Amino acid sequence: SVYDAAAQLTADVKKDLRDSWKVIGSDKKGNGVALVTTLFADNQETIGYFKRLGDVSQGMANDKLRGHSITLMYALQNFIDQLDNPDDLVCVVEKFAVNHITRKISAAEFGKINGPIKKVLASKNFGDKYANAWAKLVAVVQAAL
Amino acid sequence: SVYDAAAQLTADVKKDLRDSWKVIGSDKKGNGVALVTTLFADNQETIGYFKRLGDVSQGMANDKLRGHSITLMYALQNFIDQLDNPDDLVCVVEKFAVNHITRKISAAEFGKINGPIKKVLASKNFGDKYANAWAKLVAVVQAAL
Ligand code: HEM
Ligand code: HEM
Repeated sequence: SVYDAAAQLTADVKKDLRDSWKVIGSDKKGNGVALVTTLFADNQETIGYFKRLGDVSQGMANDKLRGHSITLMYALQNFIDQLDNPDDLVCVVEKFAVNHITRKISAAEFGKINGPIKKVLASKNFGDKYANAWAKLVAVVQAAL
Repeated sequence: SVYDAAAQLTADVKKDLRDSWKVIGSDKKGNGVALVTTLFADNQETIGYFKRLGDVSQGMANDKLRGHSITLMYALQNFIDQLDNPDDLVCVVEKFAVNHITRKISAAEFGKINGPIKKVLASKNFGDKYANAWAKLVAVVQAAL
């Protein structure tokens, strides 16, 4: 249940999400491309789903990949801004869930983003505590897939 | 080209866009729903395109419509944040253009959003100068359709 999952975002979890987002969200282009390209590097088997972006190995030089990555960071911005109101967080999560359901992305494969998030966070000196907080946010989307 | 339309946005136009966005972008749920519902009210012929959202006459109560409307405001947030780097503005504009090209939305039809934008701006006392600035931003997307 997406609602029960949203209920797992306690005061402490919300605070860790906001504190870490202040840093990672400050460079959406740089950190977004880092996040997406790490997903491709660590899970080569997912590249097939991103056929529209062309040659993803080009990273930042690929305009479609850059546009996609920046936009992905605004989806995360959206989630963070809705943390105060569960009903609104749920309706935006379900909107993005549909974007992935139509692409045939399951909850398990969506969860493959946790590795990249942990790595990007670690590179900015945010440890497991923060990675786990972000895993709980990702879990809300998973509940909707 | 889209780059041309983007590169033409002047300092004065960007200033007007940012100043008005500070206000209308401060309540994404409220102003986003107002924007979308006004489109339906003034251009009833477009309702059919949004069948995935269900009964749009439900307004704010319709969770799918609310999720869609909030997300639309983040696309605008994205655009506003990329104003000073035409290269980044172009790649995000083309990303959203694809979302509309796939739904068979023509440049002319995309321009129907100008009426609703003008009304929402007016509700916050932003006059014609501001509506014209926003029409210039919308025209950047139209260059991609
Ligand atoms: C933090 C997690 C993620 C977020 C917030 C996210 C967000 C997004 C957004 C905003 C889009 C654009 C939707 C559209 O315009 O149609 C998108 C597209 C996509 N996402 Fe994700 N995504 C995430 C993780 C994943 C993962 C882990 C996979 C695959 C295992 C995945 C696969 C896709 C695919 C295939 C597309 C379509 C790309 C295209 O053809 O344009 N996403 N995602
Ligand atoms: C300020 C202008 C507009 C912006 C920034 C915008 C933004 C968006 C976004 C972010 C989406 C979601 C894309 C996806 O996840 O697939 C969307 C979907 C859509 N837009 Fe727009 N849009 C605008 C104007 C319009 C106009 C004027 C029309 C129609 C005449 C239109 C028709 C559609 C349709 C049919 C969908 C699909 C809805 C669904 O089934 O989920 N858009 N738009």
